[PDB]
Amino acid sequence: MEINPYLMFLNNDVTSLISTTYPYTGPPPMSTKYTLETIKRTYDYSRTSVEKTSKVFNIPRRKFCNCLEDKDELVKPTGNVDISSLLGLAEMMEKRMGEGFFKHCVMEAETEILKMHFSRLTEGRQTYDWTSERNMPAATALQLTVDAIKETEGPFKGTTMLEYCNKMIEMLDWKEIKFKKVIDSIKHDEFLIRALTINTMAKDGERGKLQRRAIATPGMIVRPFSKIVETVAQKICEKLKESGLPVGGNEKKAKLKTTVTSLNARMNSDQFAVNITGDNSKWNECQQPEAYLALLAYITKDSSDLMKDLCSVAPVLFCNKFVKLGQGIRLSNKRKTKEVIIKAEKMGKYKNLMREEYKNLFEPLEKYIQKDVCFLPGGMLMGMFNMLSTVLGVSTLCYMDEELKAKGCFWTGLQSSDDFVLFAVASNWSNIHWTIRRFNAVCKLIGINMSLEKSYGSLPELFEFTSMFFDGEFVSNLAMELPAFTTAGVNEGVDFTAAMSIIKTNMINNSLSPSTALMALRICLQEFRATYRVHPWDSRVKGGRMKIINEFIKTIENKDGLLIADGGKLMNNISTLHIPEEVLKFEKMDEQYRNRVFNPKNPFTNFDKENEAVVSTHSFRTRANRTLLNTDMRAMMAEEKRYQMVCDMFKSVFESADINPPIGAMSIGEAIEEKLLERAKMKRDIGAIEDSEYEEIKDIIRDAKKARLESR
Amino acid sequence: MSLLLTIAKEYKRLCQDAKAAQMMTVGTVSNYTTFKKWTTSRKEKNPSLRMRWAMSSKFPIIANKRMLEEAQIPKEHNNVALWEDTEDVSKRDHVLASASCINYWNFCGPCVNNSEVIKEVYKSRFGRLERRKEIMWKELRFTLVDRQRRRVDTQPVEQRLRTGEIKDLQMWTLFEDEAPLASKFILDNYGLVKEMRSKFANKPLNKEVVAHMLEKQFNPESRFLPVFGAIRPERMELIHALGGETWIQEANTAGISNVDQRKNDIRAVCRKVCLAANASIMNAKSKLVEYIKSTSMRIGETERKLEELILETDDVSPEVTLCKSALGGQLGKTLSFGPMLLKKISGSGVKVKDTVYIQGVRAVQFEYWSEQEEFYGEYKSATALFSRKERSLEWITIGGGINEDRKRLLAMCMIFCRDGDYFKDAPATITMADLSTKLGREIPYQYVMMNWIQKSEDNLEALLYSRGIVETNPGKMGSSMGIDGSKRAIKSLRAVTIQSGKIDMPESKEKIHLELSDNLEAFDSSGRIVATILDLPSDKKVTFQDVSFQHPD
Amino acid sequence: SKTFAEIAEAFLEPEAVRIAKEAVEEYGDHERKIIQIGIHFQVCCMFCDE
Amino acid sequence: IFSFLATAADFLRKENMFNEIFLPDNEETIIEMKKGKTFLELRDESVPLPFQTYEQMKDYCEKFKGNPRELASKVSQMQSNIKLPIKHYEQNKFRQIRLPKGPMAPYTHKFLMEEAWMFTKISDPERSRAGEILIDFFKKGNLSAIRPKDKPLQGKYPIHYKNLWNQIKAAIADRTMVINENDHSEFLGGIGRASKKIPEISLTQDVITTEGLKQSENKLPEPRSFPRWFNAEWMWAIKDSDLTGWVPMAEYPPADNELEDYAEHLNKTMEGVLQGTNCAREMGKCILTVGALMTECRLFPGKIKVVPIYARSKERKSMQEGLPVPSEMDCLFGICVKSKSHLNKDDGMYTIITFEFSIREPNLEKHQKYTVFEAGHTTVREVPLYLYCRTTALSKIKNDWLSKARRCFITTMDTVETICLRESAKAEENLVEKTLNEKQMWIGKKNGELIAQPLREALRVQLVQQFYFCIYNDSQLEGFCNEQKKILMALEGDKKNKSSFGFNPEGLLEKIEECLINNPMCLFMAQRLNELVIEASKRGAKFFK
Amino acid sequence: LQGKYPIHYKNLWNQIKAAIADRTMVINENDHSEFLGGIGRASKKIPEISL
RNA sequence: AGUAGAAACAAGGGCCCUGC
Repeated sequence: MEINPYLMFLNNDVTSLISTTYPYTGPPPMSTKYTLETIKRTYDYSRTSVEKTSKVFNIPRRKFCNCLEDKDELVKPTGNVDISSLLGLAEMMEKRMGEGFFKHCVMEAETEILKMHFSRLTEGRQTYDWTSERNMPAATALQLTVDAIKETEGPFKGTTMLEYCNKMIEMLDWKEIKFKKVIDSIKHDEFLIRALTINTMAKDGERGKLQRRAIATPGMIVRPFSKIVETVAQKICEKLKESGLPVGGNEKKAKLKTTVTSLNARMNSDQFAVNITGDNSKWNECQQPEAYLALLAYITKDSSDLMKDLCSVAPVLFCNKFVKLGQGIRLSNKRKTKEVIIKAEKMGKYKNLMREEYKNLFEPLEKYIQKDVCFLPGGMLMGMFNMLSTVLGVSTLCYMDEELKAKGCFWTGLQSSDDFVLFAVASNWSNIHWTIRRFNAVCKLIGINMSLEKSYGSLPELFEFTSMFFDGEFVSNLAMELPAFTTAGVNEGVDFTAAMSIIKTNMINNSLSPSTALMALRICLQEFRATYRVHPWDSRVKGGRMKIINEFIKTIENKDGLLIADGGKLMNNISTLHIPEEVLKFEKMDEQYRNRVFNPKNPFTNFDKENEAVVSTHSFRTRANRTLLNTDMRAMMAEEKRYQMVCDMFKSVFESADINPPIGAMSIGEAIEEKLLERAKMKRDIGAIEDSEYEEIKDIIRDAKKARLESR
Repeated sequence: MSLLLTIAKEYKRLCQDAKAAQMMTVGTVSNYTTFKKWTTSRKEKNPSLRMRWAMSSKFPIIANKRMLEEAQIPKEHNNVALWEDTEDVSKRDHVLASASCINYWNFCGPCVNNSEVIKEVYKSRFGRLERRKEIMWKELRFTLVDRQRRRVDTQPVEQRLRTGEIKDLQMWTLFEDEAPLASKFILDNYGLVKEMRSKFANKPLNKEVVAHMLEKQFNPESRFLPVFGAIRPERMELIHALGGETWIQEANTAGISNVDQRKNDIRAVCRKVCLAANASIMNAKSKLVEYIKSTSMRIGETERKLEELILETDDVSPEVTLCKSALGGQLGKTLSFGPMLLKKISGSGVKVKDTVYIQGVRAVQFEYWSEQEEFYGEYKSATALFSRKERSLEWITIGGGINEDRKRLLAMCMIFCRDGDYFKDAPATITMADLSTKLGREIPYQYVMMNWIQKSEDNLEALLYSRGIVETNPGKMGSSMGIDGSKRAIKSLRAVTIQSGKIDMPESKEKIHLELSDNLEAFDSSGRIVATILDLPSDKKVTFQDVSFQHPD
Repeated sequence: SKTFAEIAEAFLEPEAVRIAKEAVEEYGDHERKIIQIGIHFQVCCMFCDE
Repeated sequence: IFSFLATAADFLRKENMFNEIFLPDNEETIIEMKKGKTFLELRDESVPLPFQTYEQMKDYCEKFKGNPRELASKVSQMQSNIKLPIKHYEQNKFRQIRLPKGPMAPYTHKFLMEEAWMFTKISDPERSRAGEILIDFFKKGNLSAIRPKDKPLQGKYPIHYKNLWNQIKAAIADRTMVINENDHSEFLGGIGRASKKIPEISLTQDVITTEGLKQSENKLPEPRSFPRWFNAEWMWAIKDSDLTGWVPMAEYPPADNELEDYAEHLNKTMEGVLQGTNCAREMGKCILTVGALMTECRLFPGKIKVVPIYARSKERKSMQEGLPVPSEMDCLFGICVKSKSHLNKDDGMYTIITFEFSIREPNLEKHQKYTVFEAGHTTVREVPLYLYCRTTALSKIKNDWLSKARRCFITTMDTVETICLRESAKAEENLVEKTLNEKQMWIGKKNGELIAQPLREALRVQLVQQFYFCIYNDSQLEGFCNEQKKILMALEGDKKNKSSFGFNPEGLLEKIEECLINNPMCLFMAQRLNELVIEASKRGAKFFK
Repeated sequence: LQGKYPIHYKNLWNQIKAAIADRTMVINENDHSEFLGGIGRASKKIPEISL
């Protein structure tokens, strides 16, 4: 016999089985050629050749906004924008939502930008440090930038976001910047270029669209302005109904379902609808920051004179960005025995020993190039502006005209970033075709393209949107979320409850069936036992833990009360997935065991902080890596150790520093001293302290105060 | 004691340094928070991979050193290692150890005197367990389920508070010496603080853990979920084991957690004071605020002020709305027209004037909105999605489950939109006496028709007839509605569609500051009325338990 | 949150909020000044004390 | 007053609003972005084309008024110079997919599946580790009877493989599973064949001209053809294996309501059906062997070790008659060897080497990479024995994912239970046993006719599909499975009379066929997709032959 | 101190005080009494003819 | 040798250290 699994698609639907296709049971698969190709495609899509010269950097500046030329093969992408059309679309969207709409949104945003503290820049994905020129986490990058400010001119007294932004602005006009290193200083031009730089990271954690194989990482002099723009963009996007970017899960499904009911109820007897599943292409390579600058200028037109100046920064900084070529080419001989390695700044030197492909791809981008960076004056990169792009995209789905109504035609739909669904309505196929072409035209006037291979259409109820297939029902693929049924990777206390919670939410939302949930529960339990090298008592496994387990097991009298990490069996099921095991077993442990486990003085317990779990001896922390032991990253560990010493002392005196954030008018030294003297009296009055000890303490403290105030 | 002296010596050594002195001198204390981030920052991409690859080592865990010596935890108990003298790179005051060491502690380690305090630290989860044990399951059955999506609460919680009222409560119960000035919430809720304090005092505890758990004990976890059947926190907490799209695990869970009883008590009290204050003619505003602040009520064990519960609840009812409005409490954007509930999805408009003749010629002004708007609407067990256009009910879809509810929902929508000729030429039955002014207070023609419908069923039948009736076209036989509320017929009403399957309640995490008039009708930055006193029941007698109306009236 | 008026309403009487709000509207100043005025106004009020 | 001000100050400090911004003095009432000198110089330079200073652009945007007519004119103009094609599939049908051309795609999985032979013994709980089982099997004497000869049936470098096998036996005999670094092991483990670095600062033109140092010429893979041995593997991995319990599983918790009884019952039936197949023993083999290799790689890097390829199972349960309580079994399929897995960083590579036992001679097309030897004889009567040998690699990621190969069960159970509950709900009755014993599913074709069998027996096809997805996953399979949904959506639209259409279908087919290269699973599934649309064309339109 | 269904008994006591206060000895809600009386036996019934 | 994909691995730092 010959086997063919696809044959099951004849006598069955396809959505109710589409999850079977996803190969998510195996590992997903893991430069400069890529970045150079991206730079090239960006310069090409701008279908123009006009150029100016920047008096600042003295580099040719391709201007791609309102300069369309080369109007052939528009089916292919185009990255030129007609600001007039853009503003027309924005005005129609405002008219739909009512007046005073954009003003209200910028007001809500400004209400937050002002009170925000400048330490919320520590939270977020990696950033590109501009001193060592490498990717540090966001916390460390912020620390280093602040340290540079302080060592150059004076300590940063600021405490809010606006003050940090003003300091950044000023730093673009200094003339010599200092910073620490194994205390180098630099000039203005070099630092300017080093600030506008942008780097790339190959994380692309989610599989999703295989096209995503990189992500951007701007510096720390560009982070606060980007946050400002994104805050206003979010405040706008949440209000619209034709957008699905901020929402998640049941929300976007409910949106689609109400949309379909509304559509079927509106259209008359002589009209029929059609749906389309679209996937725009080259999304981050056609979005232009100049159009964003014009649009943000139109939005913040009636608001305060402060927002008009803040929102306009991130656009110009992205209008003048430099990109980073990574790791350069590699040279080698025939046998491949030897091998020379070369970097970006040098590829301009050995440009004759490279493949003809690199030469055709590199020499054209040789004038835009500077030392190991390229001056990309437009385009975009992944992840930079998602909500703003969704707003710009949703402005189209709102279009309406006299011609569309003279024929009784109208479209709607729903868009998240570069992924949309369209619902066209008309009375005849000649007009369905005409409407679809009209939509495509209005989208081309502002750089929103459409992929002709990945896009398809059909009669009303069959479409897809972000891996969610829709028909009369909704097929929760349930393979999209399969990888999550694995030990999270925190500690023993947590992982089992975390896994049970994931199974529960799936049963509620994605319609995972009962028996499947039981199977997933058993599989996760086995994987947990395998990870932490532990097994039941009744089993015969040998090894480190099982040794002491079997040794002391005799002291127990009710094994039903043991924990899984101690050779315990499973007592949990579908109807008790919302209950941690420590709670489900507490009434049966042995007082001896129970008290030795839930003891607060453990050399192991650490708190993590969502964290719906119980804390006990099993809540440990793993060792810290040691590769750095060899790397000469120790000078930086020094300053970290200093901050840690200060903080742990302050907390030693005040126990609620972590729970309740401190406030007050004292500095830290003042508060510490005052509290120590107060506690000394409080004890010496009644508690076990002598006048000799009290006087010694007071003398120590006064000397410490003298030293603190004397150093400077 | 000696520890205090050690802390003093540590502070001195630290001040001897130069940078530490500058950082402990500049700015206020808030900097602590900032410094807490610049240190110990390190993450990992795939913690699962690194857990299976880290636990495969010899000494993968860290642990305290002095705590192990004091506990006399040996090394190499039975030829199996437990730890070794070293220094983790980050802490520098911790020592590597192995997982087996944890088991050693749990089996032959130091024991605390008692640990029943745990049941209090984790009251919410032992509460889940206890409520579960008192459920009586039933057979399991298979069928399709009508799951509507909506926002609900999943955590049964007594005395739901705000966040500012917890951050302080976490201090007077745990860190009292470091407590701030007494806030109003404390001085008022004294017994509550005393209660939480009696349990966690003179006990061996880790306090960070206890503080986090208190935040969890006072949080109604609000979620946007698909839902079926009654809506009660006791069910929503275990919805996963009651039904899916194709099955139902029958079980009776009616007598547990007593939540909605408190809410219905609160609404009864609110209706009482609203009507009382309405009895006035010139001070209903100040009268109402005074009646509110002059009242109290019992919740479980504690005594709470009414004005404090009203600013904590989320009952979108035409009574709670008025009170929350008098007290300057912000609220959600949900409308209310009589018994039904409403929520706007899109559209706009503005007021416009029109007139109608009651009997013969008697001009009476009534307003309407001049634009198109789209609305979700909710009556008992029936949902609808409709649209109005310039004094007309353009279209409507329904997803209810009863004929009576379908007819009533359709009728109240027609009234809400001023659709029909009756708004063009009122019926003979109504007169100037029934018009308005029980005692002088006028009544817009809308609520006039409303009560005219609620009076007799035949008025409702006539109003539905006001809607065009036609012959059921082919194919549409299933999606059609007669006058009785039947899913199909030969002749059905005009521009109406039925369906099985409720409509998804819209959602918006928005808040609005409204106000009200001397007639107790709230407005929202527009001529639209979100609440009033004509949309609530006429009257009824009730015996309130554990209430205090310490006010003369 | 979501507006300075809502913030100020946390520790002021809603009446003083409405007063300071009408005032800032009269002068047309940045509405982040709802707070100072309400505070100032309330002090003056509680200084009268009947 | 002082009390009120104290409360207010606490509130503000808590909200971070106790600053000059919100509580200014008379003077500091003008907060503004400090527009510097360089930034202004840039902003007036980043402007769109028609404008030349930010002031002009701001005045044009702040006063912009809507002119719907010019907008409609530009929209229509753009709508005319585009000419977007619209193609109803019924009129423009889909050609077939064109697989590449060349030799056949050979076996690629690390372990053998159909040709694998195993030595079995009974398991005693005391000796349970791998390094021990490998010795117990060595004492009984069969593992030592093996002795290949210098003449291989096929392959290359036979001398190295022979010496390495002798060293493996020697190391096992010394009770220390380690191997020394000699010329043979060094050559097979690729020990010293990592490139040597040459800094450029020390480089010159004479050096280049001395030894050509051109840029490395990446040699992308070359194509292959449809594998004809894949269908055989699929049919062999569907049958029982004479034993069971190959894949370890946890216990069932208690139950309190009918729901949990239902859950336990269905889970027991399905697991009992699947635990007996051959696909299951291959999963168990992968689980345990990769677990062993992962531990070794963690503890003993920089040291060549010896790891067995084994599995544990339990002989089936006859009736109460005869010897009750069937016993357990340790099975051994071959030997494996690692080589200095210094996984300093993820995605790295540590070569390993595989010596396996078989009783079926090879084929040049399929077993291309192997180097087979004639070993000797083994019983069943006497039958020859062969020794398949090769070299390959793994990494942290493949280790982690292969060890977690029990996900296939979750997916398979999901599909089956969904079908059963959907059929049971439409009738409001337990049609689960009926739906498993009666509802028939097409499996394949034989003698030009279709074949069908109950759901209870069709589970095995889906299980094997999921296991193969776990094994052969790569970027090629990724792209293919990503591009076939467009075709299935077209098919469903065809089944339901929804007049589908598309904008450029030829481009879709090109994208699909771009990712078909030398991957047995992709090639197999492409041939089967062509056959699906062919078989359905007898019942639907939109597909060309 | 020792018991099986504390929540039902407690809520039912509250309902009793409520009934007595209202001068009517009846208890309207039937959730706790129903449970505590039906814990012994309560179930469906299938006709023999439909078997 | 081998792996993998559109670039990387086939140890890396100072005889000793290590595996995000």
